[PDB]
Formats: sequence, C-alpha cells, structure tokens
Amino acid sequence: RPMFAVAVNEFIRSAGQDSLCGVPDINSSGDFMPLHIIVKEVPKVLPCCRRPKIKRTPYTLNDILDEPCPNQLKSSDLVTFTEPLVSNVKASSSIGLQILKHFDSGAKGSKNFITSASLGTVVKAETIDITKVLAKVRTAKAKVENDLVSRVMKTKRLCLGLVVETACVAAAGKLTEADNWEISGHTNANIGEAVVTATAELDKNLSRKIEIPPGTALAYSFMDLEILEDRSLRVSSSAGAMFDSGKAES
Amino acid sequence: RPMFAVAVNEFIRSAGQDSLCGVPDINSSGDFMPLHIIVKEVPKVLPCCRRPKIKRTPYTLNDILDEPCPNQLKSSDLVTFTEPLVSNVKASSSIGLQILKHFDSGAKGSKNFITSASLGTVVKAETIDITKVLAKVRTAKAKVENDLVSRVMKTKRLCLGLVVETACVAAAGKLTEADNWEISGHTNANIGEAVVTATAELDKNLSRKIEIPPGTALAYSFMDLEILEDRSLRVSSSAGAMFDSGKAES
Amino acid sequence: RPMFAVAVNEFIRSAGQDSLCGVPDINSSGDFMPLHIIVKEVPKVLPCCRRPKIKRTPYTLNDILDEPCPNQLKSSDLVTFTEPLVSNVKASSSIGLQILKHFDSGAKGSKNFITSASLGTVVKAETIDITKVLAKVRTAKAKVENDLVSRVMKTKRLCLGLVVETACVAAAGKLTEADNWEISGHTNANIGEAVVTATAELDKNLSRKIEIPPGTALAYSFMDLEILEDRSLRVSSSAGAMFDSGKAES
Amino acid sequence: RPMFAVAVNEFIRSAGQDSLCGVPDINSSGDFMPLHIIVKEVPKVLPCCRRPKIKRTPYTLNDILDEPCPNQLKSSDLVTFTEPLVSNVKASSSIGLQILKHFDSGAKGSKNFITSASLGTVVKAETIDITKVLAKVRTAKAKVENDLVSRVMKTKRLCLGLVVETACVAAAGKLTEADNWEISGHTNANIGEAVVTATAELDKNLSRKIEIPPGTALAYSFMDLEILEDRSLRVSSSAGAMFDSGKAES
Amino acid sequence: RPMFAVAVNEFIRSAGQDSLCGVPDINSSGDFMPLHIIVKEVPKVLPCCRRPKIKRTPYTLNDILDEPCPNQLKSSDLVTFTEPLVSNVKASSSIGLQILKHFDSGAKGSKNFITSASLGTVVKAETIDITKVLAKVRTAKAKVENDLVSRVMKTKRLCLGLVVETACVAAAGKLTEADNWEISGHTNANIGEAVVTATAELDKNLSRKIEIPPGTALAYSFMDLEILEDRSLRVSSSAGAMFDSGKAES
Repeated sequence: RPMFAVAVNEFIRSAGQDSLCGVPDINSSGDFMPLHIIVKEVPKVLPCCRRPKIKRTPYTLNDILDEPCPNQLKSSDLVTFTEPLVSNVKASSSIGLQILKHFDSGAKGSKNFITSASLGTVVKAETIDITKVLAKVRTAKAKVENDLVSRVMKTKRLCLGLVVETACVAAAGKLTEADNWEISGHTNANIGEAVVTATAELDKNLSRKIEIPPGTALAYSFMDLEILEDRSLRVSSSAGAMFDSGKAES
Repeated sequence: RPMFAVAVNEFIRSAGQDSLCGVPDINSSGDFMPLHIIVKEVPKVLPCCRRPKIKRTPYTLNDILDEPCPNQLKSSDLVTFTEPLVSNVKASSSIGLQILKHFDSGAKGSKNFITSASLGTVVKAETIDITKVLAKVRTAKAKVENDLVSRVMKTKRLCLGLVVETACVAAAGKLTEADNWEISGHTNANIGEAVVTATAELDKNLSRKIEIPPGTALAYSFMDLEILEDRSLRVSSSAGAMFDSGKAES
Repeated sequence: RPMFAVAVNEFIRSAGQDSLCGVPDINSSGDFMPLHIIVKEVPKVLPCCRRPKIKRTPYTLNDILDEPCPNQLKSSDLVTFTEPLVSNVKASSSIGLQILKHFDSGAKGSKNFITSASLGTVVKAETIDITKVLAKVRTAKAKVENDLVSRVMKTKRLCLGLVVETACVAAAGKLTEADNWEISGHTNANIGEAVVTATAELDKNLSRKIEIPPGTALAYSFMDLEILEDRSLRVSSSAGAMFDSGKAES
Repeated sequence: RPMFAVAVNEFIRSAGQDSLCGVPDINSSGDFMPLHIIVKEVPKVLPCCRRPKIKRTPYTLNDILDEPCPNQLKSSDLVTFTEPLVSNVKASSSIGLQILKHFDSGAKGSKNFITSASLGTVVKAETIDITKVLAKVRTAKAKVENDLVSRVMKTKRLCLGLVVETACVAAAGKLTEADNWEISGHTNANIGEAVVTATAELDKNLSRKIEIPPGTALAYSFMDLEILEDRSLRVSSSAGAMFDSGKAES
Repeated sequence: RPMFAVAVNEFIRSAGQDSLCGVPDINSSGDFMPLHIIVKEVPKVLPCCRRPKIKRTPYTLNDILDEPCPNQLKSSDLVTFTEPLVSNVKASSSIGLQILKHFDSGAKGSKNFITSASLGTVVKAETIDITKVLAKVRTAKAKVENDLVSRVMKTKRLCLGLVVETACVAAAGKLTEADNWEISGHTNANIGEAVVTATAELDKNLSRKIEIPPGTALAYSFMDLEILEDRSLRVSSSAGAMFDSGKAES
C-alpha cells in the first residue's frame, strides 16, 4: 504494498528510525492519538526475534481510569519535506533458448514503476506535561467495570500501553503511483511429424492517486503499564527505557 | 481612549453584546484564557447600579484545586470581519463676538479624527467538555496551602470566577488612528487710552499604528464559585444563569 | 441596534413569526442547539403583559438526567433568501428662526443609512424522533447531584425548558451597514451693544461589515418542563400548546 | 403583513375558500401534515362570532393511540398557477393649508408597493383510505401515559382534531416584495415678531425576496374528536359536517 | 367572487340550469363524485324561501351500508365549450361640485375588468345501472357502528343524500382575470381666512391566472334518503322528483 504503508516507512526511516511505530492503515490512524490505550501481544514463538503485535482500543486514559488526569495537548513542528520523494524503477529482460532445430523459445519482459509522495510538513503532538500524567496514573486506580483491564490483568501475554506522542501531517498529503509492465513470449516446437508455434503478448497499466487529509497520524510512541493486584496502575521500564517502539528484546 | 479598548468595545457590540466581558489591556489579555481563576469585587456603594470589579490572578483550576480536573480545550470560528471598521469625524466651528467698537473677538477651531480597525477572523476557545469539569470541581476540594482561597472565604465581598470561553484573534490585527486639530483665536480690546491686539494659532497632528499578534484575547465569560466551610468548592447560579458577564443585578 | 439582532428580527418576521425565539447574540447562539436546557424567569411585575427572560445553561438533556435518552438529530431546508435584504433611509431637514432683527438661527441636518443582509439558505435541525425523547424524559429522573435542578425546584418563578428545534444558516452570512450623517448650525444674536455669530459643522461616517460562519443559530423553540417532588421530570402544556415561544400569557 | 401569510390567503381565496385553514408560518407548516393531532381552543368571549384558536402538537395518531392505525398516504394534483400573482399599488397625495399671511403649510406623500408570488403547482396529500382510519380510531383507546389527552379530557374548552388533508407546493415557490415611499413636508409660521421656516424630507426603500422549498404546507382541514370517560376516542360531527375549518358557529 | 365559483355558475347556467348543484370549492370538488353521501340541513327560518345547506362527508354507499352494492361507473360527453367565455367591463365616471367660490371638489374614477374561462370539454359520470343500486339500498341496512347515520336518524332537520351524477372537466381548464382601477380626487375649501387644497390619486392593478387539472368536479345531482326505525334505508321522492337540486320548496 500500500502507498500509505510505503510512505509511512519512508517517513519513519528518514526521521525517527528509532522509538517510532508505523501506523497500520489510514482508517486506524485516528486511534493512535496521544493519551490512548493500546494492547501489546508477545510473539509467543520467538519473543526476542519477532516484534510484538499492537492492537488499538476505543479507550482513553480518563475513561480507563477511575480517577481522571489532565489531558491538555500541544503541537510543534518536527520535519519538513520540501520536495516530493520520487522513485523510479525500470527493468527489462530477454531470454532465448534453442535446442538444435527442434526447440526454439524466445521470451521478454519489461516493467516501469514510478512513485511520488508529497507529505508537506509533519508536526508532533504530545501532552503539555507528561510528569503530572504519570504521577496521577501511578496514584490512580483503573475502572473496575472495564473488562479489558481485567482481561489484561488475568492474562500474562497481554500488556497495556499509553500513547504519548504522535506525528501528524499539517496539510494534505499526496500519493501517486504508476505501473506499466509487459510480457511477450514465443515458443516453436518443431518435430519430424509435428510443428507447434505459440505466441502470447500481454501488458498491464495501472495508476493510483490519493490524498490524505490534514491531521492523519503517521507514527507514534508509547509507554508500558502494569496492572497491580488491585485496580491500581504502575509504569514499567525495560532497562529504564520508558519509551517502547514495539521492538524485539534481542 | 486606547485603540485596543475601542476595538474591544466595537467587537463586543457587534457580536456578543450580552454574556461577554471586555479585556482591560493587551498585557493582561493573556490572563483571561479558559480555565483561569478571577476575583470579583462588589461595588459596595451601588451594587445594583454599578458593575463589579474584576481582578486577574496567576492561577489555573488545577493549581487552585487539590484534585486535578481535565483541561483539554477546543477552538472554533465565531465571526469574521471581512472589511476594516472605518470611522471618520470632522468638526469645524467659528465664534465672533463684538461689543460696540470696544471689544472684538474672533475664534475658530477644527478637528479631523480617523480610525481604522482590522480584526480579521475571531475564534472562540473553550473546554471540550464543561460538564466533567463542573462535576470534578463540585467533588474536589481547594488547596489548603493557597492564601487567595482563604482570603476569599473569610471576606464577603470577594467572589471567585472560572473563565470558560475566550474570544481570540486568529491572525494579526491592525489598529490605526489619525488626529489633526487646530485652534485660531484673535482678540482686540480698543479703549480710549489703550489698544490691545492678541492672536494665537496652534495645531496638533498625531498618528498611531499598532498590530496585535495572533492569539490575543478580546473578551471572555465566566461562571461563579463558592467556597464551602471546608476547602470544597461549589458552583452558584444567580437565577440559574451560570454565565456571569460582570453586570449589575439591577 | 446590532446588525445580528436586526437580521434575526427580519428573518423571524419573514418566516416563523410565531413559535420562534430570537437569538440574543452570536456568542451565545451556539448554546441554543436542540436538546439543550434553558431557564425561564417570569416578569414578576406584569407577567401577562411582558415576555419572560430566557437564560442559557451549559447542560444537555443527558447530562441533566440520571437516565440517558436518545439524542440523534436531523436537518432539512426551511427557507431560502435568494437576494439580500436591502434597506435605505434618507432624511434631510432644515429649520430657520428669526426674531425681528435681533435673533437669526439657521440649522440643517441630513442622514443616510444603508443596510444589506445576505443569509443565503436557512435550515432547521431537530431530533429525529421527539416522542421517544418525551417518553424517556417522563420516565426518567433528574440528576440529584445537579444544583440547577434543585434551585429551579425550590424556586417558583424559575422554569425549565428543553430546546427542540433550531434554525441555522447553511453557509456564511454577510451583514453590511453604512451610515453618513451631518449637522450644520448657525446662530446670530444681534443686540444694540453686542453681536454674537456662532457656527458649527460636523459629520460622521461609519461602515461595518461582518460575516457569520456556517452553523450559527438564528432562532429556536422549546418545550416546558416541571420537576416533581422527586427527581422525576414531567412535561407541561399551557392550553395544550407544548411549544413555548417566550410569549406573555395575555 | 408577512409575504407567506399573504400568499397563503391568496391561495386559500382562489381555491378552497371553504373547508380550509391557513398555515400560521413557514416554521410550523411542517406540523400540519396528514394524521397529526391539533388542539382547538374556544374563544370564550364570542364563540359564535370569533374563530377558535388552533395549536400544533408534536404527536401523530399512532403515538397518541394505544392501538396503531394504518397511516399510508397518497398525493394528487389540486391546482396550478400558470403565471405569478402580481399586485401593484401606487398612491400620491398633497395637502396645502394657508391661514391669511400667518400660516402656510405644504405636505406631500407618495407610496409604491409591488408584490409577486409564484406558487407553481400545488398538490394535495391525504390518507389512502380514511374509513379504515376512522373505524380503528373509534375502536381504539388513547395512550393512558399521554398527558395531553388527559388535559383535554379534564378541560371543557380544549378539543382534539385529526388533520386529514394538506395542500403542499410541488416545487419551489418564489415571493418578492418591493416598497418605496416618500414624505416631504414644509411649514412657514410668519408672525409680526417671529418667522419660522421648517422643512423635512424622507424616503424609505425596501425589497424582500424569499423562496420556500418543495413540500411546504399551505393549508389543511381536520376532523374533530372526543375523549370518552375511558381512553376510548370517538368522532364528532357538528350538523354532520365531519370537516372543520376553524369557523365560528354563527 | 372566486374565479372557480364564477366559472361554475357560468357552466351551470349555460347547461343544466335545473337539477344541478354548484361545487363550493376546488378542494371539496373531489368529495362530490357519484355514490357519495352528503348531509342536507334545512334553513330553519324560511325553508320555502331559502335553499338548504349541503355538507360533504367522507363516506361512500358501501361504507355507510352494512350490505355492499354494485359501484361500477361510466362516463359520456355532456357539452363542449369551443371558445373561451370572455367578459369585459369598463366603467368611468366624474363628479364636480361647486359651492359659490367657497367649495370646489372634483372626483373621478375608472375601472377595467376582464375575465376569460376555458373549460374545454365537460363529461358526465354516473353509475352504469342506478335501478340495481336503488333496489339494493332499499333492501340493505345501514352500518350500526356509524355515528353519522344515528345522528341523522335522531335529528329532524338533517337528511341524507346519495350523489348519482357528476360533471367533470375532461382536460385542464384555464381561468384568467385582470383588474385595473383608479381613483383621482381633489378638494378646495376657500374661506376668508383659510385655504385648504387636498389631492389624492391611487390605482390598483391585479392579475390572477390558474389552471384546474383534469377530473375536477363542477356540479352534481343527488337523491334523498330516509333512515327507518331500524338501520334500513328507504328512498324518498318529493312529488316524485327523485332528483334534488338543493332548491327551496316554494
């Protein structure tokens, strides 16, 4: 592949290659704004070799917590792509096989792929003060009525994560892709009593152009949490990171 | 007046003539953003005939309260002045007095006053959800350490008010004023043994042009509060208004 | 006035002269959307001769009620002003007084006033089903915590009203006003030993042009309510009207 | 006025002068569709000389009745105004009064009023079968929970009416009005020691143009009802009319 | 008025001056189709000098009767207006009064009235066989549930009538009216110490053009009925007429 995923990967590579998680799709981009709860699932096969699985939830911190916390936000510029990211790929190949005067095959193929992404300006949105939010979380108990919290508490693989910063496009972003590929093949099987001559030509052309609106989220970072025996919540730091990017322990 | 005060009065008359309080000055405009505490003082002479006195304080709701409340905000367009407000005043007068052939005075005056105000677009900023803030306030106690709360509790004239909505200019606003006035007087006192001939001319020209930056507050509305015997706070409604504009009871 | 008030009066006269209440100001226009609680105060002097006083409150039906009710809305076209409402007033007068050869005064005045209002298309927004809302209200109790309800219950003048329909501009509305007036006066007092000749000329020019954004409310209608001894709420109909326009009983 | 009222009166005079009730305003036009409950109030002063008062209610027959009734409708053409109704009024007068050589007054006035109404095609909408609706009403009991029914039952002046047919514009209707009037007066009071010369000129110009959308109701007819001791409902006919136009008994 | 009433009177005079009743209005024209029940009320003051009052009802013969009757209809041409009925009236008058050299009044008036009615072709619709309908009516009992029948039975003034033939326009009918009238008056009252000169001119112009659709009823004839002690119905003939035109007995 999707153009949105390709553009997200390009952005995350160019800026914030570490401590940043890509957004799965445009539809679910809006669920990864700051102060949102997400669920993390361990690979269960190769935890140190495979990145975990991130699931969005329709909850905020104030909803998940019995005691509310301040939720004011602020935004500031992060990076600016002055010119569109342009990519061109052009391949062409030909194969010719001959077996005596009995077999003669000639194949050829070509492909032309063009991509352009214009992200404009990308800003970052985050809580005005994170220390106060963390303090209130640590001193606040989760909602007893909520079922998700209980599920995560009883299960061992599931973990909770609070999103703390999000990268969003300030203006409309344009994504354009063009594809043109062609195959031409020919086969000649000559035998003493049989002659076969086959030929096949085809070519496909595609073009997709979309425009994401302002405010679409691109990437995010989150901090882990831990449910106590009671509804109380605590913050957890793997080697003091306090910033999880959904990376394998390794 | 001051050009800022004149423009504030013009804006408040054109839009929101009721339930809106003008901003005293540009410097103190920034202290009347939403979720700010202000102090109201009764006239003490003609409370029903004179509007009360409003004093700004360097406190927010979360600071004044022991228990924090959600503080997220949102803004939306309110009004748009497509063309500048232009005002012209032009006065000219002349006086001539004669007493026989003994007194002869001739005076004249003129004045030209021009004003132009370009406010562009005005937006309104307010809490995303006011019901939650009100509930938390009612269930939350004020800061025991704070001295202002204790002062207001012990005094009877002082009242507390929480600012809930503010009108701010989206872009830079331009205020221009030009003044040109002139006085010319002449006096002739003729007496049998004395002749006095006096003349005086003067003229003053002034021009002031300023530009307020984006985000400057113009007007606000607030809701009253009441300190219980304890640090607890309650909301008070005069005839169920719940929106005080600093108006006399009448 | 105010241009907004003049335009609201013009609209309410042209369409919906009955069962419709004007909006006090642009700032408070947004508080009169459907399913909003308002407070009505009786004149207390001439209740049958004076229209009551309407106060806005920051509450919705679901907030004021312990038991929530459906709140979905729908909108449909109401009226369309194809061309701007244009008004012109032009007055000019002159006065001349003479008393023998001792007094001679000549005064003159002129005024030119132009108004233009372009409201575009006006739509009406209202609950999809009002019968369900009414049933749930009648079977639902108010919020015990809420102070406004208790105030209205204990007081006899105050009444509660639920807003059920609102008229809003679909697109931006333009209001333009121009004023030009002039006064020229002259006085001549001739006496045997005194001659006084005074003259005064002045003229004022004003122009105000504003643009209200789409969605601004213009007028509304509401239904009365009654607090039982308990938190229960009931609907009240004066002669079966069930649609109060803030009119005197007469 | 109002242009809508004038157009409604013109339509009701041209077609259906009997057994038809005008619509009070555009806003409340939508509440007089077929199968709607309305309340009728007697004059209480001169019942046989004054037409009663009609109040709209937010209820349908199925809502007001415990047992539902069929509610399907059908529409058919009623009348077609091929050309706009055009009206012109032009008045001009002058007065001259003279008393010897001591008083001399000259006044003059003029007025030009133009109206144009284009209603296009008017259709009539009514229940497909009214006999079935009447039978079910007679055999069905009203809603015990409903308060309006109880109010009408206990009161003697109030009566219930079911709307059975409505006239609505098929397409958009255009209403245009232009007014231009002028007054010019002059007064001359000549006395032996006093001369007064006053003059006053003014002129007002107005123009209002609106367009009602398709489906707007213009007029309606209704049938009376009667609440039994129980919730049962019955139909009532004054001299067997069964079609009430809100007319005095006379 | 009304043009429809004028056209109905013109048609009924030109054709079927006897045994035909005009239709009150376009809206109620559709209720006078064949096999419809109507109510007749006696004058109660001068029954032999005043024509009775006819009231429409929303009932058919099969609905009013417990036992159904055949109801098939048929239509055939009645009359054809090849050219529009055109009427012109033009009046003009002037009055001049003089009393010595003290009073002088001159008044004048004019009026021009034009009418055009194009009814096209008029057809007549009636039951295919009336003898069978009459026989079944005589042998059939009315609906006990129906209230109208009981009312007419208990009252002595009310009578029932079954409509048996109706005149309807085959195609669209066009009605046009133009009015132009003018008044000009002048008054001069000359007295030894007073002179009064008044003048007043006015003129009104109106034009109304409508088009009734095909199928609109114009006139009808009906036969009287009589409720027995039981629900049984009988036919009644005043001097064997069996065709009542709503005429006084005389």
